[PDB]
Amino acid sequence: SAPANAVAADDATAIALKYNQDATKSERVAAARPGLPPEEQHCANCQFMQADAAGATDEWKGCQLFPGKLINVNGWCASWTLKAG
Ligand code: SF4
Repeated sequence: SAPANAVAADDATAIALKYNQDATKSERVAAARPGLPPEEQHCANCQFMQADAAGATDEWKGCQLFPGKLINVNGWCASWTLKAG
């Protein structure tokens, strides 16, 4: 269920991050960051992605240093880094 403080695909911060809510429609494949292959890359397994951030819902969690807002686990951004990679 979408929080009010959802990071929208079209968020200004999202744009800066080249975030997508749905990683299967991210440029992640083009970016092909190291860690794991692009299709496995999403906020779900992003290095400093936090469940602990409060406000976090069903699909929605705290990204790294994305204050106030919550990203969708299924999403991705240019900063994506594996949990220990
Ligand atoms: S840094 Fe990670 S958790 Fe945050 S938006 Fe990017 S991929 Fe998602």
